[PDB]
Amino acid sequence: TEDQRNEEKAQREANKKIEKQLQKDKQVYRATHRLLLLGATSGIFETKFQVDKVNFHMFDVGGQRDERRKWIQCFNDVTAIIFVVASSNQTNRLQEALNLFKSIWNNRWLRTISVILFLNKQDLLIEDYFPEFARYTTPEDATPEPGEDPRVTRAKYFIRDEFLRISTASGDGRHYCYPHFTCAVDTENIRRVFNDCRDIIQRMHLRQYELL
Amino acid sequence: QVQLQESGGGLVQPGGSLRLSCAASGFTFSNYKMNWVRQAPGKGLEWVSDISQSGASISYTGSVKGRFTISRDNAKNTLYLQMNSLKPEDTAVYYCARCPAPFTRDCFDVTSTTYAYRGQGTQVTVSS
Amino acid sequence: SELDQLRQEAEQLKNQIRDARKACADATLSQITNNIDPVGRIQMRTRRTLRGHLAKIYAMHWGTDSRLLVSASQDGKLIIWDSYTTNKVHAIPLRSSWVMTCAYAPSGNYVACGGLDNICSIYNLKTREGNVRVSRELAGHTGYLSCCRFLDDNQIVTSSGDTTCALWDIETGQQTTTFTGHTGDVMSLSLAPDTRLFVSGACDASAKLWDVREGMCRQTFTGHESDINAICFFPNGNAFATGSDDATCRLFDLRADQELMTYSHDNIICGITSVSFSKSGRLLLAGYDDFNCNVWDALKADRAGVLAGHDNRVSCLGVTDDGMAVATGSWDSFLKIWN
Amino acid sequence: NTASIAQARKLVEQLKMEANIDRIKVSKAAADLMAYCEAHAKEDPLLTPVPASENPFR
Amino acid sequence: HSQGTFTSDYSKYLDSRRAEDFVKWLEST
Amino acid sequence: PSGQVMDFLFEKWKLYGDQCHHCPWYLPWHHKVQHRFVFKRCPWRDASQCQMDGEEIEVQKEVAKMYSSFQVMYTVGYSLSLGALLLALAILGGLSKLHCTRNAIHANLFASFVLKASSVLVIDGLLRTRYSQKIGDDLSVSTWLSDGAVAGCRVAAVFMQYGIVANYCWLLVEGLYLHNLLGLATLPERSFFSLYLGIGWGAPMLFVVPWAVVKCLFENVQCWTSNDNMGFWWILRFPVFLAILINFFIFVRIVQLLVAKLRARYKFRLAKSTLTLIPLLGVHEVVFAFVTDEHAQGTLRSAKLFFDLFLSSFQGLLVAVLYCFLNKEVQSELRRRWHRWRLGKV
Repeated sequence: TEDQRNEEKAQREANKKIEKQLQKDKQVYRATHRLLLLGATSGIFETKFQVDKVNFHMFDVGGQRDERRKWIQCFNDVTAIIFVVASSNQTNRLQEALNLFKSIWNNRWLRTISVILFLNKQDLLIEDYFPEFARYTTPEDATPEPGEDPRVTRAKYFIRDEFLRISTASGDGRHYCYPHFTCAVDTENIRRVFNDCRDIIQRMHLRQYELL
Repeated sequence: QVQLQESGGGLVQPGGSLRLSCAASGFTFSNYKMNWVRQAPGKGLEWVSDISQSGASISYTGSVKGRFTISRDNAKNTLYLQMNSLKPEDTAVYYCARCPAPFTRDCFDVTSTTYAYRGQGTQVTVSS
Repeated sequence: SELDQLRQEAEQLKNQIRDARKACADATLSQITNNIDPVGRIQMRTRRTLRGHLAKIYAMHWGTDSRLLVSASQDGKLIIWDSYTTNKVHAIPLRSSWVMTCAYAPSGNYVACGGLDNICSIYNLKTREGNVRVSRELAGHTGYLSCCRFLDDNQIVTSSGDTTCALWDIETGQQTTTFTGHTGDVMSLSLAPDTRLFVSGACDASAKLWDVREGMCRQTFTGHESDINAICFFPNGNAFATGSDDATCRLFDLRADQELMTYSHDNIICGITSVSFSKSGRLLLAGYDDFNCNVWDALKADRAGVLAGHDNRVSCLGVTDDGMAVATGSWDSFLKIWN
Repeated sequence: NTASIAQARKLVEQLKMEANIDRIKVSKAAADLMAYCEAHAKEDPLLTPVPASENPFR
Repeated sequence: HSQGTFTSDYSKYLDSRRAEDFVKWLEST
Repeated sequence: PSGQVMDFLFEKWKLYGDQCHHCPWYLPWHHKVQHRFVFKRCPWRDASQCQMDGEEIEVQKEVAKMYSSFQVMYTVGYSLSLGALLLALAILGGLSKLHCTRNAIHANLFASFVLKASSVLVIDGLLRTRYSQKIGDDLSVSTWLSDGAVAGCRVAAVFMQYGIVANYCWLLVEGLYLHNLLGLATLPERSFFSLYLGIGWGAPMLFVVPWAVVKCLFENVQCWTSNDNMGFWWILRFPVFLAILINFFIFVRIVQLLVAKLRARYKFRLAKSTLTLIPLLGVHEVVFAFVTDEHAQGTLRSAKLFFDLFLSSFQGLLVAVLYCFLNKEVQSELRRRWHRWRLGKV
């Protein structure tokens, strides 16, 4: 009877209201940058900050296990991955970090994401583990720190190119790597993150229009 | 069921040569990529080397580069490691493991003992 | 060492178990069913399409009235649809963005979800106020939640990535029974029609049969190569099916304790994300990474139909209680209903 | 230490528990599935397409 | 644009042709 | 001759017969033949003293070949572009995956190109028919100078003037949309598709309606296709010049950005990128833009009407080929359909 039309009208009104809410939700959602933080509630962490009226939202995975071949597929639609490395008997953590970088670079669902690299504790900073730190020379274009230690600078530019080799050996065209030395301490890292995110976004549009 | 079993571990003085092998069963050997893993006393697991599906690509950890070599036999489902000019630093327990997915160039297998697709290992010690 | 003798005793027990299974193997399922005729040709078409979500979709579940269904997406939303008329009913915002599972209560008064926060949240639908709010939060797991299935209005069973399964009391909020048998992460679970036993598949290439009352494993099923991704249970109550990353489905029998069938094809290389059965238990449907589903035949192991028309990876699959419709979801934000 | 030996001893106990189980023959446990399928083959609306009159998803 | 000026020139050319054809018809008949 | 020289000739001849009994003066070239007269035979009849100069006929004979060749050239040019644009419109609509804002602007630009190409051919076709009928009886031209005969041509003229202006606006919209994307860092929240659509389609509408009103009242010349007053003809060119002047600076900025993206990391890619960019923004128009209509008499006016009419006719084909039929995302999606339709038969 007439009740059926009333039920249909109410259902359509509810649909219209929730679509109106989802419109604003869609407008808010797609203007935010999502970043993943790696290394080397308890399950997940959150962090918000803003630069030049731009929204960022970083995620730290510290509550999970050391078998990350399953939960890492949830981050295939992020803007960039931040990868922190301690540039400093040890247990050859450099090779472990390099292998993890290679796996992340070559993974099928992460084969289109860019990486921002951060080498830390330069103050604390090769000859026994890597038998190629003797026929290596400093690159022509370099900006050494006022410390001017030849061995430290050589180690720095030997570690950076070791990471650059993996990135340039494959994945040519749709993702890159931005290595930074953490000489700046206080607040100069977020500006760098902003710059790399802007560059990535511009390159994405240029690739979509096939001008690069 | 996936099963691995290593053999060939033995004591040797510096400058000696050792031979290691583990035989696989329960899966198609030709479809997967293999690795070698060591565990030093009082230290964590360390990756040693790996070999591709057809054996074309070979990699080394740098510490043993130029002294070790790896080969695989697809017909008999066997992996080999050749050791030359050992030194007392080399003493550890050696494991052979494979990454879980076939037709993939990325592996996640240098984790703790929790990794299921791993053998049991044989003790190798060098001293005098 | 004393460890070696215990290991060799375990090996002897394993050999005895293998010989016991080998003795019972009289014939194969193919020979018995060689007499029957093929099902024929099966073609299905998209009747409905749902366009609400923004990001990719991980889970869905059908209601016991076979008309409403809930879906979960990684933008942080839960949506309840009406399948007959493509209009939405509820939109629920979640506190955590990465939800990985969802379930719908048999009575229709509750829904559940979980993800990387290691917490299971129960939502109350029918309330005096008229809105939706969280009722209980279940903490205690030390790993991401991957599956949950309501048993009644006051009980639920969950699996997580810390290699354990648990049974919860919603009003109490405390764990009652814990099942610690697996070695790798648990991926999925399925309940029996009488809700007295259930099975689970983990990343150690093995499956187990659990007792809800007693709380210890009774049977362990092996013979597989790689990690198990999905599991479904057979209508009769004496069989179940699995799907995995080696592009192969298998059939197991509880009362025979052996594998009976293998569903594989030469040109199929990608993995399997989800499986489901038909009402009569004759058709076995599965989803793959190559963006389309397949329709197998449980008695003869031949491919009969194909469900194409998705722009990205297929993640979830479901069949109604009356068996008159099939719904699929994918990594693009659209849901399809097939009939 | 103690945890390792307890874990090792638990494995053999579980193995013997699984070994002490009664089984049947495959032939008897295989005809039941086909008998069930034949019994319920007239109530499957996907195996045998129904006319559009009763279909509510047109 | 070039299309408009080309069309204008073509029309102006055609108009004089028509006028001269009319004159020729007038003188012939 | 400013048009409607046939109108004056007919009116003067009627005035000649109007007088009745109270060379001929009504002749268009009478001013240069005033001295001569007609033989006393009792030009009307039997008079060959006063005619046109044979050199004038020889000159007039040669200018028709240029018009014929130009007409053939652009007639051949438009048809292939029209067919390619229709084929490209079909493919973008037939693939559900290729549904984006970018493809929406592309389809709207293709529609404008189709509309312009269709309008030019239609106005060309029904104009050679008017001047291809025998004069015959004197009382047969009275119905040829009336409003009824030219009723269906003044509508086509307006439709042809609208299509040309509505095509130069989508070229500007394409540049404006792409210039805005690279200026801001994030995604641009919601898209101003309604504003872009309004600018593309409704901005021409406020420049041609003022033109037609002035055309109908003060310059109601036959068929509405001849420009006589330059001031009234300046109305339709200001929006044309504005678009190309705006689009040149966007092209320069995009090229500078491309150079910056390659320096901070060669020449072949930097030369390939601009060549494909030119057809999407129209720089060939600003190449000859500053040579205005008034200051062009000799071969400088014939080369300008050749360059621009040759490059405008294939611009519709070039964009369709470069952006639809050669796209990686289209070629990777078209092959999937083939496999789906093939495996469904086995």
